[PDB]
Amino acid sequence: MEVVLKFHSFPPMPANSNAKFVKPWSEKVLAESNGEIKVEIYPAMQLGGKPPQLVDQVRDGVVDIVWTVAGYTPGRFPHLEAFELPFMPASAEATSQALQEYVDTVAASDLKDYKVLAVFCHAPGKIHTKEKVIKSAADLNGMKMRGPTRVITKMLEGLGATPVGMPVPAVAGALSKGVIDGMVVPWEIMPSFKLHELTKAHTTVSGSRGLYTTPFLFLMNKAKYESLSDEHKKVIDNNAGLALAKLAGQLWDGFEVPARKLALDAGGTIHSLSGGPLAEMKAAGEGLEKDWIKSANDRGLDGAMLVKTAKDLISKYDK
Ligand SMILES: [Br-]
Ligand SMILES: [Br-]
Ligand SMILES: [Br-]
Repeated sequence: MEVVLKFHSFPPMPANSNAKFVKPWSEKVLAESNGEIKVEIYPAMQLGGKPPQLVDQVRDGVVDIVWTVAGYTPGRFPHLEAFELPFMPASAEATSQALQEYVDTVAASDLKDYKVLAVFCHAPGKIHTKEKVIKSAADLNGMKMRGPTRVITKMLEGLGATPVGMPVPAVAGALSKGVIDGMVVPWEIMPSFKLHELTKAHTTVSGSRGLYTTPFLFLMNKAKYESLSDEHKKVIDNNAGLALAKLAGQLWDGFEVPARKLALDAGGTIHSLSGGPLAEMKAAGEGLEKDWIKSANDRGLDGAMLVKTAKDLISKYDK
């Protein structure tokens, strides 16, 4: 029997998460169910609401599937904050597998009200400004810098910037209107919003750990999943879990390449921190890590254990 699943997300249709992740995912699900499981894709919040509401919509069955950024709803998924800490991430391939095993084990309570398809992340984000090259933390002093989540905006404050939080569709307008001077994002999301034309100076870090990442949630309504036939359940589950997280991370590592090329072809510079400037950023990061452990403790979680577990899972998959 045929079944229609409503997918909802915030980026426009050409963004990688839609065109190069959810669309081919839905095509595989269609092929492997012999045309029976039909995902209808609604990008750009085309079923109503604002990006932070995607988790409520999928939890309550307003829609059947969403892709979103966990930290767009602050405090709702506290375990996952550990993966947002400064200099936590390796490749998206390694860090996404770590995220999924984390969610399958010690962080499972965060997502108990949902059917998890995968939890994964982008390649470590970069620092973008209109024109000023960021050579060290001091260059961020007085700069109004966007981050995706409260953890990441606190990283930015710890580096000396004036933090501003917002979902990514708001960034281009905030840049054009002077609300922000720059932002952190991975390369891959930028062309969908013309962000590589609005910022020409870009900074990354050298070494084995990137600046930050933020967890993505790819989720299905639990009641809808439970209503599927055993046969349809197996198609979904064959396209879910650790193998999907790994594939997603591999995809997101690759997405950086064409997007970086667009940004440099548009006249951008890319500078990589090392040495003293990098060490200074990492030392600042350690402070936010310590503060996060306290914050996790105060919310009833073993912050120190969670940070160790995250780090050990990232190294486990860093092959
Ligand atoms: Br600037
Ligand atoms: Br928005
Ligand atoms: Br780069």
